[PDB]
Amino acid sequence: EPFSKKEWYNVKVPKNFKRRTVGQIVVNKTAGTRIASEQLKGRVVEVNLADLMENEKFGAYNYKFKCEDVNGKDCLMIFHGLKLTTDKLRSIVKKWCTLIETSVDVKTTDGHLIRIFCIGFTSRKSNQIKKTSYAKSAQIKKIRKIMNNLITKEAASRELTQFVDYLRENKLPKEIVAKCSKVFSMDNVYIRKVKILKAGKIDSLKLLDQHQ
Amino acid sequence: TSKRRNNGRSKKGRGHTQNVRCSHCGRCVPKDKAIKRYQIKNIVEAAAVRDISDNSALTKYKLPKTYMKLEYCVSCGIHGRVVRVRSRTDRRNRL
Amino acid sequence: EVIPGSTKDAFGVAHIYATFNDTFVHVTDISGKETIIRITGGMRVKADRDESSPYAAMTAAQDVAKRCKDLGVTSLHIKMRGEGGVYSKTPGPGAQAALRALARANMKIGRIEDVTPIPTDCTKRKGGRRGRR
RNA sequence: GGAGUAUGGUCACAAGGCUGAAACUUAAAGGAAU
RNA sequence: ACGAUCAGAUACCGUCGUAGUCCUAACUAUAAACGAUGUCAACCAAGGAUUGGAUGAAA
RNA sequence: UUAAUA
RNA sequence: GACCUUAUAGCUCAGUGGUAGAGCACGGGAUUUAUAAUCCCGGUGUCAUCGGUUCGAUUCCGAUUAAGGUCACCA
Repeated sequence: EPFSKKEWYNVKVPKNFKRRTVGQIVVNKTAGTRIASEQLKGRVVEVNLADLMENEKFGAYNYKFKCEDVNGKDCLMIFHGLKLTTDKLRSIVKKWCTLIETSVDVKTTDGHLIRIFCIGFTSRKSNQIKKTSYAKSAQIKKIRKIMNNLITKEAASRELTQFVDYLRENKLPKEIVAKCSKVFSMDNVYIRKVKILKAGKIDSLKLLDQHQ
Repeated sequence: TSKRRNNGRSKKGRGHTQNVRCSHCGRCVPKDKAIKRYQIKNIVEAAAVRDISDNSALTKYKLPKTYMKLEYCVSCGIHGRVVRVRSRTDRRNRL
Repeated sequence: EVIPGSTKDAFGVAHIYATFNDTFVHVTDISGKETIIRITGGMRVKADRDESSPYAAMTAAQDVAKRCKDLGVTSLHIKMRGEGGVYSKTPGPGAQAALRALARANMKIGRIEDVTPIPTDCTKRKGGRRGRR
């Protein structure tokens, strides 16, 4: 029997999310020089955002967590990244409009270094008659510099945990559209991916603060 | 001689365009000359949509679609019935 | 009594990778590093031309379903995928049959996703300038 | 047609490039359309 | 170089694979190098649309 | 899948 | 000259103490407008020539022919 040696552990995400348990992860039972709590130290769990918040207005976002310790059959997760769902990313790429992409490397207040990717699209207008809506090379650079600077101010001022919860609120995409609209007509602004280039230092007490 | 005024391409004010690969043959065709078609379909066929919706663990989850752009060479566009051979006077219609 | 290692109602994820020459039904845990049962379309056929048949897909899918219920996994997340490296990104015919088979085996389905790897930019494709002939 | 071939000249590490015939042979070769 | 197909297959199909494909320096100087349409200049029937400006109106 | 010639 | 080996259908080969198999070739029939290819069937071997062991030799043992391979050196 293959599963006779297998154990199931409960998965716990930080308190930032409405749902605290997301599922169960499997690991073999301990052996001579193989401790399961030692083996469950680099497991990355990917879960949708429509599950951690229990609302389906968050459905087009996938969140990833890594395990930092096994606290008695519980794997205490920390935020590892976020990425747009594949269907959503390809559903917002219209043909006759200009695509604006950017990426910023921001160091958070608590020490984490992350990379944030932003996407945007020149839009039509209410009274627009011509089919195409393109932007000159000057307007693209103006828009990119705005969304590059604006996303840095909102991300560098706050810690990683509170910045992620900020991303759930649509303030940043709404503010970018309301500040790039004086240069060109933008409609779709999304943060397609957030990485973690350098993992900042963490403490058990800080992790305990992160978990209840 | 010239069967088409535009020579079957879409290139007017330039001398060279990059290549793309036929989605069926793997042939190299220029970007303008390639037959470009877009496809937007659900990831579940019309028969199985009912079956998935019956036993689901989510409240009202909406089935996503798949989006991909297919590019065909002339030989594999005609053979695959993507495009047909038209009349001499009906070739000019661009709609 | 209970099968060793099994638990109560849990969640799994199915990696249905169906090409035009075979089909894979592979379920793992939420982490994805532990596989529960992996059955391919070639284990339920004799000749090599039927591994892509839709019949082999449901036969493999049902075997996956029966094992998972006996092991406690009752609901699945679907990750549909085809050989989309540089080749055709359209999943093979057996992809839909396997997914429908899992549904008809009384298995709750969560989120369905297409994870065919679309290159941001590609290496050279097999075949040459003039391609398959 | 022979033929961008032979020879002569020149360039190139080389493949080759530039210039470039004649003998002989033949009532057609060819272009657009029905 | 193998394996198929075929009457044969040194090919089309499949697997492996050297030079090459990539960068630097120097040669080579040829393409259905095509708009098969030399360069400059004047006159020249009706349109609708588009790219970059200038100039009025409409925020 | 294979299909040469008068 | 001395050693070693071989000889089987019309051509290349297998196998060989109680009935010699493969192709290619050939004949007839079928498909085709006709040929080629394709399908069906059939006919083919003095097992190189003589002796002996042989129950019985094409096989085993000698001989006569042909056919090849190697050696034929120091002076």
